[PDB]
Amino acid sequence: IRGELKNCSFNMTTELRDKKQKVYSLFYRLDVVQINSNKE
Amino acid sequence: ENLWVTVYYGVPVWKDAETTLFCASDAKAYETEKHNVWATHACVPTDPNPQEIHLENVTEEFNMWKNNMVEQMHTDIISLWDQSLKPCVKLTPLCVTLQCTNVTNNIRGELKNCSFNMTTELRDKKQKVYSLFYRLDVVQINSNKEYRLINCNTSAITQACPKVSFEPIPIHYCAPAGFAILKCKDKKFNGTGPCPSVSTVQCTHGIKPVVSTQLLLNGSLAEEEVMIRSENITNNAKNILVQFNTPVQINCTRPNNNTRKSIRIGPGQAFYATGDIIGDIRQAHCNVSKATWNETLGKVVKQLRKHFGNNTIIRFANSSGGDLEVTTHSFNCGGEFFYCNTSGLFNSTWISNSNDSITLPCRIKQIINMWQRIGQAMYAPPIQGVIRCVSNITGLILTRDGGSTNSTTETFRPGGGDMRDNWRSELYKYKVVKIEPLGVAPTRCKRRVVG
Amino acid sequence: LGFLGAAGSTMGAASMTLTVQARNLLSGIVQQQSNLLRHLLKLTVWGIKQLQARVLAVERYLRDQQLLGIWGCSGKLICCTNVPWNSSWSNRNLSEIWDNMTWLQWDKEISNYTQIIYGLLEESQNQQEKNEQDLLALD
Ligand SMILES: *[C@@H]1O[C@H](CO)[C@@H](O[C@@H]2O[C@H](CO)[C@@H](O[C@@H]3O[C@H](CO[C@H]4O[C@H](CO[C@H]5O[C@H](CO)[C@@H](O)[C@H](O)[C@@H]5O)[C@@H](O)[C@H](O[C@H]5O[C@H](CO)[C@@H](O)[C@H](O)[C@@H]5O)[C@@H]4O)[C@@H](O)[C@H](O[C@H]4O[C@H](CO)[C@@H](O)[C@H](O)[C@@H]4O)[C@@H]3O)[C@H](O)[C@H]2NC(C)=O)[C@H](O)[C@H]1NC(C)=O
Ligand SMILES: *[C@@H]1O[C@H](CO)[C@@H](O[C@@H]2O[C@H](CO)[C@@H](O[C@@H]3O[C@H](CO[C@H]4O[C@H](CO[C@H]5O[C@H](CO)[C@@H](O)[C@H](O)[C@@H]5O)[C@@H](O)[C@H](O[C@H]5O[C@H](CO[C@H]6O[C@H](CO)[C@@H](O)[C@H](O)[C@@H]6O)[C@@H](O)[C@H](O)[C@@H]5O)[C@@H]4O)[C@@H](O)[C@H](O)[C@@H]3O)[C@H](O)[C@H]2NC(C)=O)[C@H](O)[C@H]1NC(C)=O
Ligand SMILES: *[C@@H]1O[C@H](CO)[C@@H](O[C@@H]2O[C@H](CO)[C@@H](O[C@@H]3O[C@H](CO[C@H]4O[C@H](CO[C@H]5O[C@H](CO)[C@@H](O)[C@H](O)[C@@H]5O)[C@@H](O)[C@H](O)[C@@H]4O)[C@@H](O)[C@H](O[C@H]4O[C@H](CO)[C@@H](O)[C@H](O)[C@@H]4O)[C@@H]3O)[C@H](O)[C@H]2NC(C)=O)[C@H](O)[C@H]1NC(C)=O
Ligand SMILES: *[C@@H]1O[C@H](CO)[C@@H](O[C@@H]2O[C@H](CO)[C@@H](O[C@@H]3O[C@H](CO[C@H]4O[C@H](CO)[C@@H](O)[C@H](O)[C@@H]4O)[C@@H](O)[C@H](O[C@H]4O[C@H](CO)[C@@H](O)[C@H](O)[C@@H]4O)[C@@H]3O)[C@H](O)[C@H]2NC(C)=O)[C@H](O)[C@H]1NC(C)=O
Ligand SMILES: *[C@@H]1O[C@H](CO)[C@@H](O[C@@H]2O[C@H](CO)[C@@H](O[C@@H]3O[C@H](CO[C@H]4O[C@H](CO[C@H]5O[C@H](CO)[C@@H](O)[C@H](O)[C@@H]5O)[C@@H](O)[C@H](O)[C@@H]4O)[C@@H](O)[C@H](O)[C@@H]3O)[C@H](O)[C@H]2NC(C)=O)[C@H](O)[C@H]1NC(C)=O
Ligand SMILES: *[C@@H]1O[C@H](CO)[C@@H](O[C@@H]2O[C@H](CO)[C@@H](O[C@@H]3O[C@H](CO[C@H]4O[C@H](CO[C@H]5O[C@H](CO)[C@@H](O)[C@H](O)[C@@H]5O)[C@@H](O)[C@H](O)[C@@H]4O)[C@@H](O)[C@H](O)[C@@H]3O)[C@H](O)[C@H]2NC(C)=O)[C@H](O)[C@H]1NC(C)=O
Ligand SMILES: *[C@@H]1O[C@H](CO)[C@@H](O[C@@H]2O[C@H](CO)[C@@H](O[C@@H]3O[C@H](CO[C@H]4O[C@H](CO[C@H]5O[C@H](CO)[C@@H](O)[C@H](O)[C@@H]5O)[C@@H](O)[C@H](O)[C@@H]4O)[C@@H](O)[C@H](O)[C@@H]3O)[C@H](O)[C@H]2NC(C)=O)[C@H](O)[C@H]1NC(C)=O
Ligand SMILES: *[C@@H]1O[C@H](CO)[C@@H](O[C@@H]2O[C@H](CO)[C@@H](O[C@@H]3O[C@H](CO)[C@@H](O)[C@H](O[C@H]4O[C@H](CO)[C@@H](O)[C@H](O)[C@@H]4O)[C@@H]3O)[C@H](O)[C@H]2NC(C)=O)[C@H](O)[C@H]1NC(C)=O
Ligand SMILES: *[C@@H]1O[C@H](CO)[C@@H](O[C@@H]2O[C@H](CO)[C@@H](O[C@@H]3O[C@H](CO[C@H]4O[C@H](CO)[C@@H](O)[C@H](O)[C@@H]4O)[C@@H](O)[C@H](O)[C@@H]3O)[C@H](O)[C@H]2NC(C)=O)[C@H](O)[C@H]1NC(C)=O
Ligand SMILES: *[C@@H]1O[C@H](CO)[C@@H](O[C@@H]2O[C@H](CO)[C@@H](O[C@@H]3O[C@H](CO)[C@@H](O)[C@H](O)[C@@H]3O)[C@H](O)[C@H]2NC(C)=O)[C@H](O)[C@H]1NC(C)=O
Ligand SMILES: *[C@@H]1O[C@H](CO)[C@@H](O)[C@H](O)[C@H]1NC(C)=O
Repeated sequence: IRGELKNCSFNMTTELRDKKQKVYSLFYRLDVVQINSNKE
Repeated sequence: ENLWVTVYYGVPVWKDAETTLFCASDAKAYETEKHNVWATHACVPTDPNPQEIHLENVTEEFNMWKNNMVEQMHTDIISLWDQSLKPCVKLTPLCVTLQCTNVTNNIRGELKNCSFNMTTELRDKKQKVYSLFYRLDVVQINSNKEYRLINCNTSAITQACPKVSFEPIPIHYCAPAGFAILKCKDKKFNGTGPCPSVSTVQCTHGIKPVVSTQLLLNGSLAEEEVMIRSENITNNAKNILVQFNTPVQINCTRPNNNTRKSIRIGPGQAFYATGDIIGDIRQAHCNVSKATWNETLGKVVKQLRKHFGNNTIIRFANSSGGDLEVTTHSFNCGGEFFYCNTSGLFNSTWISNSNDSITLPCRIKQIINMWQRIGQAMYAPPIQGVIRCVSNITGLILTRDGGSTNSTTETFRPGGGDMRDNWRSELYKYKVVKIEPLGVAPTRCKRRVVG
Repeated sequence: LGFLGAAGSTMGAASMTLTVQARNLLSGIVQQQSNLLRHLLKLTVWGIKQLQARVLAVERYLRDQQLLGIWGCSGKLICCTNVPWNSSWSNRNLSEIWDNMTWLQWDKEISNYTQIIYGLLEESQNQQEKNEQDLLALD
């Protein structure tokens, strides 16, 4: 601006329990659902 | 001649086959201290009487490299080790950023004082406590140094149980009904071949699962001069087992006075950290009678003479390539795992026909996953108090001289690359067979005519 | 004597003893009635190897003992049969085998057609012989 997968960013534990890491991942529809501007 | 067939039940004949064997040992740990990692809480008790028969006239052929009792041994120990760690405290919370410092350079430094942040009994709150760790078990990340456990990068971690003995005790392998184990009673037994003196003992001798590297401990030795066994001599590549006739005594001891610091990480679970050391820092060591060692190393080159280019030059070098934990004489002792520098024993070379005692430097590791097992590693808690081991050294492991195409000389450096060969040093003489009691033979004999 | 004590001696000697092998075939001191007697999970690796070894113990004993029952030889240790010996099996003579081959060697000499002998064995001694009552059981 054809859309059935979504580019997901989220916050996830790493190797060390202390630190965290943010990485992207793609997921198919219906495997994920909204909660309640920026979709969640 | 009207020869008739006749049946015979109980005929002494057997064919080479390998079935499942089982454990046997008498009164060992029992009440005072039990929970052995190998004998479990119960093994089938061994009979006080051992049955050995000197099979006459028989010349059965043995094979110690194609024998499956050593492979049954290997997969049993692995499954036995993992069963003795599965129900214990997992140390997943131990993966945090570690800020560590040296100790008393006094501006000598091989351990580090680690401060780090760790969960407590209540999940909500956190706690900061110190702990000491050996070198190499931790590594830096990128003014104030920052460290991380070497295993948190790779696989998970689980603490060894606090009251578990890692001491090797004799485990007996014995056959199932209709089976028998054949013993090579021939003293000289070059590699493997037809053994003239066979016995059909129901149960092997006392076999100790001595987890050792490069050099074997508490093993069996035949009476003749040191034996040399290779699956194939001259295939420079295949490793070499060595049986002595008289074992050398090597004693090892860790002078560090470790204090026990138990810190809970949640409920019931308690991590056993190295406390604060008492006394001046002393490196761990191994003593070898230099007098006793010089002759044992000599008898081998005499036996090796008739197997490698007759009279020529035989040298001994330090391990040669490889990783730090497989090229040193690794082993367990009292619960802490030693890694001793063997370069001091394989440096001399002799050819053409109160007392001083060699000592070996040793470092200690608390993080281990043995048998090249990348599945899950374990943390050995520090043993509170004094450490001293005193075990005979009975076997050896050697390797290549590269690929010298013919030429001038041969060198053999140690390389305990695999663990299953350690038990092959104890199982060279055994092999199990399947009894077939059904035999048919002709004789001029027939039963009643009508019936 | 002893278990397999005559394994290397001539076939005539193994014919003479034989029980010592047959006796120590099913039960063993090694099994020793299991249990520790004198942690509370017996799922250990040892219990798996033992029980699977106690099974193949009687599984191999009963597989061979079932053969003795279908030949009319169940009650005894050595029984004669009504199957004539076929010369294609061995050309050697009466005293030539029992005094010169030893059993260990003999099992390798018949292992080719050993199963064929077993087939003929069920027939002449128990398929016909146990049937022969038809005429003689009552007239
Ligand atoms: C190759 O083989 C060799 C030889 O077997 C082997 O080396 C042995 O290794 C094992 C461990 O793997 C050693 O066993 C350990 O010994 C620890 C230290 O104590 C030892 O010596 C004690 C000396 O006692 C005498 O003197 C005292 C006073 O000093 C006196 O009271 C006694 O009466 C006696 O005269 C000895 O007593 C002790 O063991 C017995 O007796 C004590 C009580 O006296 C009893 O508590 C023990 O249970 C046992 O019945 C022992 O021999 C010992 O600490 C350790 O663990 C035990 O104690 C700790 C301490 O807290 C407990 O937490 C734990 O629960 C245990 O109870 C263990 O017993 C053994 O000594 C080595 N060699 C010898 C001499 O046999 C090699 O390891 C093998 N190769 C390899 C692969 O390593
Ligand atoms: C691995 O790492 C771990 C890391 O934790 C190591 O464990 C740590 O080991 C260190 C060793 O130094 C311990 O430090 C000790 O702290 C205790 C408790 O703190 C009280 O005393 C402090 C005194 O000041 C220190 O530093 C000055 C600097 O010159 C020295 O002169 C002095 O001797 C001390 O070492 C106080 O600051 C503190 O404050 C409150 O009380 C004071 C009481 O009066 C003290 O200070 C006045 C001056 O104000 C002095 O005149 C008087 O003599 C006295 O010293 C008060 O004045 C102040 O206003 C406050 O009210 C505490 O009272 C000290 O007693 C020890 O001397 C030492 O410094 C760490 O505590 C310890 N870690 C933990 C868990 O706490 C571990 O050792 C290492 N591995 C090894 C090798 O074991
Ligand atoms: C590695 O480190 C550890 C930890 O320090 C060492 O373990 C201790 O080492 C010391 C020295 O080698 C040993 O010797 C002495 O033990 C004496 C007995 O204490 C025990 O029993 C006491 C019973 O009553 C005794 O003490 C009271 C006073 O409280 C007296 O009135 C009475 O007559 C008895 O003598 C218990 O109360 C006590 O808890 C112990 O269980 C100690 O009294 C003695 O203390 C002296 O030295 C101390 C430093 O070690 C010092 O702090 C004191 O002020 C005092 O000067 C000393 O401890 C211990 O037996 C030993 N065990 C323990 C558990 O402490 C270990 O030895 C070391 N390895 C090496 C290389 O030695
Ligand atoms: C390093 O090597 C040295 C030298 O071998 C060892 O010192 C020997 O240690 C061994 C065992 O640790 C001792 O060996 C044996 O002691 C027996 C004890 O007597 C009887 O009772 C016990 C317990 O019931 C039985 O197990 C045993 O069979 C006996 O009935 C002796 O009797 C043994 O001697 C003779 O008979 C046995 C019976 O089969 C034979 O197997 C022997 O070969 C032998 O003919 C035997 O001596 C021994 O006493 C110690 N000294 C010597 C000089 O050998 C170190 O212990 C060893 N260290 C390690 C851990 O490897
Ligand atoms: C991953 O985990 C994080 C932390 O737990 C979750 O929280 C969000 O993380 C993002 C970053 O990915 C935060 O957004 C960033 O905020 C930066 C600074 O925040 C502070 O100031 C904000 C206002 O911005 C002013 O100041 C900054 C200073 O750099 C200036 O650059 C601006 O121009 C403004 O003047 C405040 O709103 C905030 O509270 C702080 O005070 C900012 O610099 C970055 O540009 C970016 O906006 C975000 O604030 C975190 N919290 C929230 C509300 O989500 C995160 O959700 C987890 N995973 C996800 C879903 O991303
Ligand atoms: C353990 O878990 C903690 C928390 O998750 C990890 O984070 C560090 O924790 C340490 C304490 O061990 C923090 O250091 C301390 O900070 C105190 C106050 O911090 C605030 O002010 C700082 C600046 O100091 C000024 O104000 C203080 C107020 O007391 C005055 O005393 C000073 O003189 C200064 O005027 C700021 O930098 C900070 O952001 C706060 O606003 C301070 O009083 C103590 O002396 C001490 O410095 C540390 O800040 C935490 N964060 C960081 C950056 O590491 C910790 O890493 C985990 N484990 C480890 C590795 O220790
Ligand atoms: C039970 O009865 C079976 C038959 O049903 C017997 O089976 C025989 O087993 C032997 C040994 O395992 C077989 O020997 C073969 O050895 C091969 C290597 O050398 C062979 O060939 C050489 C040259 O071959 C020429 O001539 C032969 C003659 O037969 C021809 O077959 C070839 O085609 C060529 O023209 C010979 O010089 C040499 O002696 C060998 O024969 C190897 O490659 C084979 O895999 C095999 O092992 C033999 O072939 C089997 N039977 C037949 C007839 O083929 C068994 O031994 C009997 N057991 C007892 C103990 O009674
Ligand atoms: C293989 O073995 C040979 C010996 O068979 C060995 O060669 C010897 O090495 C040692 C140690 O490096 C040498 O000893 C040194 O000699 C020099 C003078 O040449 C001295 O200055 C040294 O003294 C210092 O270090 C000592 C400890 O090493 C301290 O005790 C002392 O106070 C000094 O600080 C030391 O004495 C020795 O000269 C050679 N040669 C012989 C014939 O002994 C070789 O190194 C071994 N190789 C390996 C890799 O094992
Ligand atoms: C343990 O002792 C065993 C008993 O001696 C060893 O077994 C012997 O192993 C050798 C090699 O595997 C067997 O065969 C040998 O072959 C060589 C090669 O012969 C050919 O080349 C020579 C010249 O190089 C030529 O002269 C010949 O004509 C051939 O062309 C022969 O030289 C030997 O004489 C021999 O035949 C043996 O047969 C075998 N002996 C037996 C039957 O037991 C065993 O290798 C030793 N080592 C181990 C680890 O077990
Ligand atoms: C291993 O450490 C032990 C001590 O814990 C050392 O053992 C001792 O070795 C000396 C060597 O001279 C022995 O001395 C003599 O022993 C004989 C008997 O063999 C005795 O008749 C003499 O009177 C004298 O004591 C000492 O006995 C021995 N101690 C024991 C009980 O074994 C050992 O030497 C160390 N290993 C090495 C590498 O030397
Ligand atoms: C033995 O039996 C085989 C197979 O039926 C046959 O070929 C052979 O001629 C027989 N020999 C004799 C005469 O017993």
